[PDB]
Amino acid sequence: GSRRYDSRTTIFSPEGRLYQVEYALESISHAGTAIGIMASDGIVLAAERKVTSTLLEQDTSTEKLYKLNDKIAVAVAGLTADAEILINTARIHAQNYLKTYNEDIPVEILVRRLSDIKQGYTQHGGLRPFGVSFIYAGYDDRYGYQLYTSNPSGNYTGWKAISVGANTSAAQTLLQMDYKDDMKVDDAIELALKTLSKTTDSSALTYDRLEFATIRKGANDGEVYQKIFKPQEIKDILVKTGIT
Amino acid sequence: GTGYDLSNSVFSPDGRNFQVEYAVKAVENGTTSIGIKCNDGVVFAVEKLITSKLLVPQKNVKIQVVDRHIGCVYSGLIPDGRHLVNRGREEAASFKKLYKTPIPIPAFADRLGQYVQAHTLYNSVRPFGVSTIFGGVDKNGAHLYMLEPSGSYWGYKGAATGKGRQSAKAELEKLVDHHPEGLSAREAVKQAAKIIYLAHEDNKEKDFELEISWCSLSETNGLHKFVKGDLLQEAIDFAQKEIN
Amino acid sequence: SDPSSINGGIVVAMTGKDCVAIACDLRLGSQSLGVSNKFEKIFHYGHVFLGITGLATDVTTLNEMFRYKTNLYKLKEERAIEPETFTQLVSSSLYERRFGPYFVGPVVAGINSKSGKPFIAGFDLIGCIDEAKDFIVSGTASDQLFGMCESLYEPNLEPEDLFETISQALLNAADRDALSGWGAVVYIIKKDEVVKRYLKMRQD
Amino acid sequence: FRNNYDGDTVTFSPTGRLFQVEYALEAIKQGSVTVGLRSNTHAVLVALKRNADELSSYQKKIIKCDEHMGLSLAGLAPDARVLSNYLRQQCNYSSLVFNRKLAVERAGHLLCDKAQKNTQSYGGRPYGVGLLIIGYDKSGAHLLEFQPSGNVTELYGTAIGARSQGAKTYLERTLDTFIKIDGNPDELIKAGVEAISQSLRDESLTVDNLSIAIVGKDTPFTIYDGEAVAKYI
Amino acid sequence: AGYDRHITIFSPEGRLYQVEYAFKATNQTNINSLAVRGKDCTVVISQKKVPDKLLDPTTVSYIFCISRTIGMVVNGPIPDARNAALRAKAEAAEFRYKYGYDMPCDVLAKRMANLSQIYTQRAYMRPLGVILTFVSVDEELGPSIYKTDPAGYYVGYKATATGPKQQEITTNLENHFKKSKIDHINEESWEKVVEFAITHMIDALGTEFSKNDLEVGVATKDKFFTLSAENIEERLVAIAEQD
Amino acid sequence: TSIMAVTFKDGVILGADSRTTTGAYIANRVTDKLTRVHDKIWCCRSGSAADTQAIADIVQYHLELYTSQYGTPSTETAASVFKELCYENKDNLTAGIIVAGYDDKNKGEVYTIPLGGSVHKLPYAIAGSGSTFIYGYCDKNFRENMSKEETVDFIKHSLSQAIKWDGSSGGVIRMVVLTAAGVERLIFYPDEYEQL
Amino acid sequence: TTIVGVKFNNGVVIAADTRSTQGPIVADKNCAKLHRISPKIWCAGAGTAADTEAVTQLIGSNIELHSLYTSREPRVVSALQMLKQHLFKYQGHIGAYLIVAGVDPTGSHLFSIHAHGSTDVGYYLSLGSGSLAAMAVLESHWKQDLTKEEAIKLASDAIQAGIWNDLGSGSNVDVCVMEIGKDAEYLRNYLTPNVREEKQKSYKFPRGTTAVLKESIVNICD
Amino acid sequence: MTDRYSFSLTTFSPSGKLGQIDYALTAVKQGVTSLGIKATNGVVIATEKKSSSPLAMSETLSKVSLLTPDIGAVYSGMGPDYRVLVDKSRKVAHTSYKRIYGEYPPTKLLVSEVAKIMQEATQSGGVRPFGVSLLIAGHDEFNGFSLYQVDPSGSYFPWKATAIGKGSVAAKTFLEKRWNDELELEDAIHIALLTLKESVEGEFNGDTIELAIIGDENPDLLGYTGIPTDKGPRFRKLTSQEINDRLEAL
Ligand SMILES: *C(=O)[C@]1([C@@H](O)[C@@H]2C=CCCC2)NC(=O)[C@@H]2CCO[C@@]21C
Ligand SMILES: *C(=O)[C@]1([C@@H](O)[C@@H]2C=CCCC2)NC(=O)[C@@H]2CCO[C@@]21C
Repeated sequence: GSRRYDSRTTIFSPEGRLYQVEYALESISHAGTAIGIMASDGIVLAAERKVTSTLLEQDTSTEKLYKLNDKIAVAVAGLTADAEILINTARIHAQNYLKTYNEDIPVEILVRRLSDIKQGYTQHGGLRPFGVSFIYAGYDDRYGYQLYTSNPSGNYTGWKAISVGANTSAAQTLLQMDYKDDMKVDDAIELALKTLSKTTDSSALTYDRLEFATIRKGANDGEVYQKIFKPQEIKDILVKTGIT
Repeated sequence: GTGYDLSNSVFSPDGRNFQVEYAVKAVENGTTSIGIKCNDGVVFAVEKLITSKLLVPQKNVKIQVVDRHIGCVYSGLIPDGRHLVNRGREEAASFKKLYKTPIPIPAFADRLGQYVQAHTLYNSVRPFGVSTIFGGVDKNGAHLYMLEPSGSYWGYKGAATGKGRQSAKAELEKLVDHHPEGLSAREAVKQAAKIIYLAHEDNKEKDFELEISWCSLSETNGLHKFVKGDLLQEAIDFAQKEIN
Repeated sequence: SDPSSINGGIVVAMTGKDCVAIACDLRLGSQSLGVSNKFEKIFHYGHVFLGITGLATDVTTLNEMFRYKTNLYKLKEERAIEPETFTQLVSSSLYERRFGPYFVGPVVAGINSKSGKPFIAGFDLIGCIDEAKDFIVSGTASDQLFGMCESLYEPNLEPEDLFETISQALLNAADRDALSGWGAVVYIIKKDEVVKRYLKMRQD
Repeated sequence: FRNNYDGDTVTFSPTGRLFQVEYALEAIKQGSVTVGLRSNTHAVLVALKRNADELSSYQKKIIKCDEHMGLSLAGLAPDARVLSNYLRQQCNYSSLVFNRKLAVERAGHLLCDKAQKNTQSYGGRPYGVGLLIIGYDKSGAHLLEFQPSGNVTELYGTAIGARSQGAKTYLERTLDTFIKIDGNPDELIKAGVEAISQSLRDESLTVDNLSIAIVGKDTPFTIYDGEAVAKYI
Repeated sequence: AGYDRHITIFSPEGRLYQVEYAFKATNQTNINSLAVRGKDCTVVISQKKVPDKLLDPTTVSYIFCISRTIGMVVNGPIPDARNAALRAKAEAAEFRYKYGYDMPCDVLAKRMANLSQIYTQRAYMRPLGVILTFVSVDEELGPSIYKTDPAGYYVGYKATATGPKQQEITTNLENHFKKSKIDHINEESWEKVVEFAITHMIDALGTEFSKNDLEVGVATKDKFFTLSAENIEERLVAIAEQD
Repeated sequence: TSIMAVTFKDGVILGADSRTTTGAYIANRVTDKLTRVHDKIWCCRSGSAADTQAIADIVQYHLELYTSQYGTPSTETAASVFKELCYENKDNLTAGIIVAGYDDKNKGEVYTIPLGGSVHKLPYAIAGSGSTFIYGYCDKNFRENMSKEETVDFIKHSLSQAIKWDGSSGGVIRMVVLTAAGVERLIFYPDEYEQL
Repeated sequence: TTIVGVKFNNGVVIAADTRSTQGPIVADKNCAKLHRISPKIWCAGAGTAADTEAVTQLIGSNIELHSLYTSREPRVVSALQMLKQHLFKYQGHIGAYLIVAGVDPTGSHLFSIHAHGSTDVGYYLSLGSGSLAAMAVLESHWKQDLTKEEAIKLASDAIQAGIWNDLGSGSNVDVCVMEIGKDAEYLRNYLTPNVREEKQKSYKFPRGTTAVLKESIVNICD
Repeated sequence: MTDRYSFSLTTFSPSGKLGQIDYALTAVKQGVTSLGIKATNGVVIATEKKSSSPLAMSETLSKVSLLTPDIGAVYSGMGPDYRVLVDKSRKVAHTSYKRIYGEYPPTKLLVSEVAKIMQEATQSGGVRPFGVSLLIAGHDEFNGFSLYQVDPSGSYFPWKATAIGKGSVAAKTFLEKRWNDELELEDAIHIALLTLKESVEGEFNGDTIELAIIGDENPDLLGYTGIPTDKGPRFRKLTSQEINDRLEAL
């Protein structure tokens, strides 16, 4: 029969761990690092582009920062193609919520839904899990600025600052070292770049190897604005913060 | 490596399908059965091993009819044989229902062929453990066929399978050479009785019961009928006589 | 009985010089009974405007549907939808319900952000696209609207002039329709800006 | 060898064998003995009921399928319930639709075909029980032997289960004798008990231990247990 | 791990052994065939070998009439061959019903190739151990030869050969065309094309043929048919009166 | 509509008017009601043009696949496929079909499939609104084993009468001759059959 | 509606009026009833506009995919088979009545399909409420071996019959010529015999004529 | 019967690798070299027609396929896998876009559709990943010209120029030397021909090379006239002759 070739992607190890989830997480640890830092007046998402070439078109590229809603974005660490599958369903769920209640979906509700989908591949179906980890940066009128994280297991948690992908241990220690509750978006933007700068497995940290986004509530307006920095914009902020 | 013979639809490095070949072993281990094409019909005969005096004589019939003009006999796993005839019967009913005319032997053969070939395409099923000799009379003549577990089949002048297939084939080849003009149904019945008796030597240890059936344009009106009473004994004798 | 004559209401769109206008009444009734004088029938997704007459529940449902669809479109296409494209989205969305249609009379209005060209279009309840260059009417007072428009309309009117024209067409047609009126709103649209004006009319 | 070709019914061994089927046949041999024999007027079923403890009952081994048909089981009881239930439906169908009693030979063909399906597909398992079917139809008395392999044979008499070979040789000997016990059920039944006791060894057939069933010419398939079989011990 | 050789999944070298072993099966019949295009016809020759004296020679064939216009010769075990023939016929009939015109040879080929590509990708379907050579005189393309393998690959040919001694026939034909400089047998009658076909079959295989050693199929405008033992004999005689 | 099929010495002939109406309007005055389902198996269509076309298209498909596997089909087999479709879908079809074919062993054969989906093999058959008017004529003038010329004449006269009385019939008379010699198409214009 | 098709010595031409109506009201004074199925296979539609339109695009889409898959030019008989089997399946509920023409590798063709799924072939055809006015003209002027120019004239005259004599038809004449060896040429508004006369007065209102209650700017930029 | 393979055939190894994807990529590596170069007013994609026999008719086998009138594809890897992927891509451009918006999809979105199809063969039950890498070139009103690469994992990325297959490493290097953001279409075609030469062992002419471009609109390739807004396809495969003319100025 077929049984012979079934890897059994959803079973427990004698230690009570999920093989596939564990191996998927291992896969994620080799992915470009992504950072999420929450300030009092905004949120900062920064990611390091894994592998690059002189010929790679960066203006038309996006492999780590995706817009889910006009108030929610995610930073990706893992299989891009897997992330895109999940991102699209996340986008549909946000709209279903909007159409049903005529209110933008609360950040946690969207995260719990995406995580629940992941958890499914963990308990039934016999399919490999998604080799993906997300950092969610969003805003709603019940909790304001929020930062979340979800991994292959389907677990999610809230953070003031966090990272996923390669060298998270090093990144987390550096963040836990200089983070301060009363930070400001500009401060966080700088912290983020410094952290990546010290955890990169590459020579230097140039703009062509970064993606940047911020979710602020532009004082001169009263609404929330997401800003996915453009090549040139990253190049600028990279000089200003003193990394040239 | 190895293990190419554990799953049914697998190609071994030399391009073979071992399970189909092991199926053949089940066929060779079975009772011998034959078929003889005559000038206007076909004759079927088979060896019935008398396990004990407890078997009611003449009761456990092995030859089967399909529709009203086709006879089928087989060697190997009896149950697999019936399974195939059942399909053949549905196959024939369907054909008559749509086209009105009873199904032609060549058409009927391919129906059985495609079905058996189908059981060598997946590892979720097992090949048929029988070789089948079948045929009858139709719009243009008589037709004899033999179908192997591989789904392979061809039209025959004479055919045999099972324990004493070699003796049988040998006897059959003699008739083919000594009768380029064609054997008559009457003659084929006797000749058949002989071939089974002879071929019964490869199993001379157990006593047996002879069974014959035929389909002749002149002798049975093109309908498949069993040889019984006088005509039967007359053939049994013709054999018992030439067996010494 | 007629799903299109239960709630009442009208919508009209016109093309002018480098501009387009779309207007509607504000009534929502239940047969003879007036229920709401604030039921606006014009909506927009980016710079594309959509008016919808017919069964109110469907007007509401369709708006929610097109918001939903234009939102995902923006997320994937990374640009706002255009009048011509939206028009095709409306058409195929309605036809998809060919044998259980929404009882509405949609009207699209807008200016192509890249060509600057003005655009209006109408649809029957099963999506058939009517792409006129002058005007498009819809609702329980559509006959009256055709009469008003055919006479009052002339090509290349300036924004300020088209406003007067479209407003007079809407107003006088609504006053000959038992199921229309109770307020009106007119949208004057240009490449860069869009002005929305509420009109003063009979309340009977 | 075997170990690599006996993991499921869908696999042929290198010699053309079906081990799962054979392992099923083994469950029968481990089952209590039961006998069947017929004359020209009647058919009888004699079965040795087996008990767990001396505080337990002797599991029933005979099932009535219709007024003219019934069987005895050796092996997995649950599988006999399934197969007999299917035989009950088939007999019922023949009656309701064609107002015809199902031929014993036809029942045999139906059992064979149902058993066969469970020996060619992945996922299932062969039935692990043997059956002896007796019945009186339009062609007289009949006795059938059903093997999980799907092989069904018509006989004058036979036995299946542990030490069944004893009774089987006895019958193969007594043949010319009992086959003529026409018009005398008691004589046929006694001959049945004499064949079955040829497979004893452990104990001796007692009252709550012996089970007999008969069917024939003017006798609807009926089952006798306990006191009712006392006059045969 | 070692099962990457039982089902159709990649081996560490990016190979699909099951497809490779399927190719192996195609030579199991030890039969060779070749096809050539005429000026307005297409011919396919295939060795016919009937070992058993108990067989009815008339029922032994690896050539099939798929449609009124399409013929197909199969190199491989007969059961898989007949499975491919039935499917092709069904496919050919449906195409006509749905699109209102006869399915072109190249299209039927692509369709069968795609079906094969699938057994190459889905684990529950085994590939068929056969090579299909389709021929006809397409109403748009003219004489056509398209062949498909267990890999789901297919392409058109000026001429082609298939079987154990494929390479010999192929180089033989290649040479002839390097010489003639045209991509077809410049003959007006299919009879002569059939003769050319059989002739080179002999030269390349270095063997003589009787009327029962061959099997021939011809495709012309609006029709494809197979020749009889006698139609062949007449062919063998003609070639004899030249050597 | 007026259609008929007549068997004769050398085979069989099919005939029909060329009119399709939508009320009193003649939507088509040159319609071809003689449809080919196989080389020597044709049918006459009456009732719904849409239904009969769909039915025929399917029979042709079925016979094509039949040929691919079992060779040329018998006229009886073609009639059986038509029957299957008409009987099994009697609730949704309005199709009166006459099947006519030429076999070498059987020569000409005619099977008529009326509304309910029943099949009737006959020496000849007529159908369609116009047929009612020529029942008496045909019954009086039909003869078995007529020559090709006589048969063409019988059909020509019969149909011209049907066309004469039935407003639902008209245009030209089309015929299809099915014999061992092949397939012949015949057409007859108003100026010829009207004054017969 | 008035739509016609007319074959000529080396191709086919189809034409149609430009009136669109809702009951007795003219909704579109210049709609387009000529749709394309493939570059050289065009359709003229009558009946339910949404249906003729939707059906032309569905089969057109599939015809494109079929073309790409078979590496061949689409054939008229293919669009015809796909259209009729689709319409038949829907038992006339898809109110599409079409005249389908075009040129392909096998020649030039002219057919008609009805909502229920039946098809017809001819040298000249017409459908729609103008059907009878058009046909009257065709039965009066058609002849075999028409030149491209004659066919255009004939077809164009047939629609005029409908425009003038049928209330269900009006405005302009659209034509499309498909010639065996060339590109198909779509002639939108080939004839415009119904231009509206200059109005007797201008109804331009003096600004400020309309009473306004409230005014505001609408935000379009996100 | 019935596909009973409802579990993934591509799973994570302890190292975190996805075996079947890796192997699929290896298959891509053995495939004939193919490339794409973006110019300021067009895009060129090209590959070698590795005729598997001289009796084969190389024209009857296009490695360069038109997906939409403004989008084309080329690949490196398993030809049969590519063929079905093209059929599926042409259809999805319709079903998921043209039948909804009445226009063809923009290059990034169609690419995204193809990528999804490939990602699924990486996770769905009973299948193996596609053994190919595609280079898709196209144009659309709001994005201009673009070039994308899609690998077995389903991942895709935009390029100015790149190569895949056999000598991808060498070719990519040669491209980095000659590419600038001021190349005209003809320049890219030239550079493309040079790059491809280094990867070809034998004959190098318009019958052994396959090359197409996404450029201006070809009204002459529309098939009809009469609709101002319809100007023709931007995709155009070059002819054998057209290639040779450019090879002389090599
Ligand atoms: C004839 O039965 C008739 C034809 O229109 C029709 C057309 C083509 C083939 C089948 C026959 N059917 C009809 O409904 C009309 C009205 C009366 O009979 C018709 C002329
Ligand atoms: C014509 O048949 C007509 C058209 O409105 C319509 C419009 C576009 C394409 C199909 C044809 N159909 C109708 O229902 C109206 C009323 C009478 O005929 C129309 C004018």
